[PDB]
Amino acid sequence: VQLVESGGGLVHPGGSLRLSCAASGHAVAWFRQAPGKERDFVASINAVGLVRNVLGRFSISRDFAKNEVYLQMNSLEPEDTAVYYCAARYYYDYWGQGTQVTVSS
Amino acid sequence: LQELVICLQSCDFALATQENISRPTSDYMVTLYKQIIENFMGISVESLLNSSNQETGDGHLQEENENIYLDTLNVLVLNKICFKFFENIGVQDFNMTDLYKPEAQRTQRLLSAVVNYARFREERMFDCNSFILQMESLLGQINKLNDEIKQLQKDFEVEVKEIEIEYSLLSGHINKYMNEMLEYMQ
Amino acid sequence: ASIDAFSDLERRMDGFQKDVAQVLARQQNHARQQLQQFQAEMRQVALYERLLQLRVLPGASDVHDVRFVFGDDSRCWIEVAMHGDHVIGNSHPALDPKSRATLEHVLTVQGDLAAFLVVARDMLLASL
Amino acid sequence: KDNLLDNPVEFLKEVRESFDIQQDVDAMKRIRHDLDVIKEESEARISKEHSKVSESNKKLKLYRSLGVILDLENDQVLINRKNDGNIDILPLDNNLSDFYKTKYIWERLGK
Amino acid sequence: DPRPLRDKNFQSAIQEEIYDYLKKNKFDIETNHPISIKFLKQPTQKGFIIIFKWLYLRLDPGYGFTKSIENEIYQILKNLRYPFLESINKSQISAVGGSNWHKFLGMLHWMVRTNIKLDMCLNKVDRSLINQNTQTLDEQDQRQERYELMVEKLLIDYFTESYKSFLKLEDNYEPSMQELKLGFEKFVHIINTDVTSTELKLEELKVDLNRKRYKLHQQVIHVIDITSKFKINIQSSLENSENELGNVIEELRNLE
Ligand SMILES: [Hg+2]
Ligand SMILES: [Hg+2]
Ligand SMILES: [Hg+2]
Ligand SMILES: [Hg+2]
Ligand SMILES: [Hg+2]
Ligand SMILES: [Hg+2]
Repeated sequence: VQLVESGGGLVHPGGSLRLSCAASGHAVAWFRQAPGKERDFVASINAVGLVRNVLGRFSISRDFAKNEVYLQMNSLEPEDTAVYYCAARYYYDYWGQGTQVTVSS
Repeated sequence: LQELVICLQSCDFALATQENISRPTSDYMVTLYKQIIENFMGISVESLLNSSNQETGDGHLQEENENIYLDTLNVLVLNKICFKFFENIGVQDFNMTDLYKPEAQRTQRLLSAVVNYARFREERMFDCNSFILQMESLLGQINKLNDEIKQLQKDFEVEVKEIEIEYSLLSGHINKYMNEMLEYMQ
Repeated sequence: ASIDAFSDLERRMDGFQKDVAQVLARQQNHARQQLQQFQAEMRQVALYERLLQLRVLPGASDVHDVRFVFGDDSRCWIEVAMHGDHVIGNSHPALDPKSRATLEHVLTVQGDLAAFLVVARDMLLASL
Repeated sequence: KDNLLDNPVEFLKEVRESFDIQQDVDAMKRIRHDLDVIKEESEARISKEHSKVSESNKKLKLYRSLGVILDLENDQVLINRKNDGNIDILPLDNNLSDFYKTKYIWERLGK
Repeated sequence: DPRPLRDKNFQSAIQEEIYDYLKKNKFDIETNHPISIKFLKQPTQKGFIIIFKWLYLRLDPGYGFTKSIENEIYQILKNLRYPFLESINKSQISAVGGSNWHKFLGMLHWMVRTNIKLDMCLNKVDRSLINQNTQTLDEQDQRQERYELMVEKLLIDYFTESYKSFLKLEDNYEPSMQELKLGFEKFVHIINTDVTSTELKLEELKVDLNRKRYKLHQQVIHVIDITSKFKINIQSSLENSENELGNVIEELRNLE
């Protein structure tokens, strides 16, 4: 399986951002790693929409017909800067290469 | 006479005896012939006689009231089998003496020729035993193949049924969901 | 109970999906309506009092039930009735009968309230 | 082999099990009780808004009937004392003080 | 005996069938006694004997006839199990060209018709055998039984022919061994045709169940998708509804 991440980059604070991850080739989810910190579980959505999370500024969704998961961030903060990794499991078996997210103060 | 009876008995014809194949050669010869052909020709005489008497039996019945020809025709068929059968081994006259008023020295030599054949052929069979495997392999191949198809489609419907089952549940679930929500709206 | 009929469901869902929406949206709009009403009035109930330094309070009297308060404290106030021949209540600064009669005539005869509040304000401030 | 569901029955079972009814229902009981709260807040405060729309429409039909009209679109107040076609326009700018504003207004109302 | 033998119409028809069979099978050419023979309605004893001898030799070739056949006719019929035998008197057999030929004439016809049916009864069997020697999966059952019957009768044919050689004089040298190999190739060949035919049926069925299967898993995928979007949409709407009132209240409770 291939996990294709998109939607990152440099963004202003208080703005909004949406990360996409498309699977090609059950649950799909997001982790993140802040600079100099350990990887942290952001949240996951099962193929059905079980959501397990992080506060209301982050919202995960999925389009199953597109095999795509989405992480929406609102009112971006400087603590959000990190490398956001897509992950997928058969229930971790698959990982994305990571997508930089840089919130400029 | 004696050697002939010994051979025929060694062929698993128990009805062959010096007594009955001598001048006491009588109606039993029919039976004996039937046993020989059926054993060497690997066919049932009763079956061929059954397929002999039926043209079309569903709509029209003319066949119960003509006894005139039935028994006669069965008799003559069972004979004819013997006729060609003895043509192959060097006797072109069956004459219907060898069945109905048979004699000792007549039928015996011919049936002996037959036996010597069956033994020779029996030795030539082992030569063909790859065939027995091949035939089997061949007769096996089809079977294996014929099994495979069945398997597939049997599981096919299964996959459908299963899916359908779950789908129905989901459907019901959603309906239930909506139904309950209907209360608080309106 | 067959997947082939799922078309039908997509409809009822879609209907319910947005039926929900507006019984939500409806409520949402209603909520938005309520908030505004208060805010405006608040500013009103406040802003006017700031510009005129005039507060309208329930009167201590059953008969004269409208208390007009002038200034930053309770220093000046006058109570008037809502309807009748006797419209002038008891002001704390204690205006004399002549003045009270003048005011009474501004309210009852002239029927001009702005004038009444002008004269009353002048008198009460002058009586401090 | 792919472009196909590895186990679709498990997928649909899954799809049924994470469809959470009681959660959404509880959210709707929630919304009803929200509405009821408001309705009582609106309401006991619609006697407080019948007393602020009577306090305000008594001092607003009254203040307005004094000729003082809030124009907050333009950040100003209008004084119509004579209703003859002439009005006084007082900007709400922080510049002018409160004492001078008040004195001026009451001067205009006394004309 | 239970037949309208004396009826002139019956006699005519039966005479016609007799003549038709004997003429069709080249009776007169094979035996010149009745050269170009046409409807004996007044037969001759000699000729009668000729006809009987021919017909019976067709039923039972090889039968030795004595120098006087009139002596053997009754016994021949008794062996054949002639059903009307009781209506015939041994005495009347010596000279039948007299009064009672009406009976014996009938007999002749019975033979012909009998012959008609015999050559049928046997031929249909012959034909039938030919059919068994070359003899959707669910619909056609028992086929394996037909191939095992085949090989039973193919091994039979093989045995009988190979033996015809084995006892034969002139031919047995070159034509024997080659003959075997040739008969052997047909077998593996034709059933190989079967094997491959059923491999193709198998795979094209795979495209049947696979086209249907793919389509199905596709519509399943559809239900899953739009179901998920549906739940999600609802939940967003709910969440928003819950928040908005909260804020509305948040700003309105200052009574200062
Ligand atoms: Hg025989
Ligand atoms: Hg034998
Ligand atoms: Hg062979
Ligand atoms: Hg005053
Ligand atoms: Hg009043
Ligand atoms: Hg037959």
